[PDB]
Amino acid sequence: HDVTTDRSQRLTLRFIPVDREDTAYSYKARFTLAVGDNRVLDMASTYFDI
Amino acid sequence: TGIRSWTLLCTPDVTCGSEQVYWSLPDMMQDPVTFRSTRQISNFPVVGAELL
Repeated sequence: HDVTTDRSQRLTLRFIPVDREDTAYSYKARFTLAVGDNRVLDMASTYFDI
Repeated sequence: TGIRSWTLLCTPDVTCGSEQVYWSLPDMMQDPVTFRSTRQISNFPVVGAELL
């Protein structure tokens, strides 16, 4: 009953950077993370992608 | 329509002049009066205008 949701919010998503570096010695990222309101994010299950 | 309308004559300067640079030590000042934060080398939060 109370430890379960009935709302249209996801579980796994894909985040993308805008205006990021692409140089031979340094390759930088700009993941502008904005997690949804009244919604938590566990970071130990969060990793990147090559 | 010739020359004066779109272009002008000026006393020459060596460099571009005094173009506004956006130096900061942002970690310390959260945002002075009107600034949003994103910390890497793409868009550092400004703390005013300085002379290069």
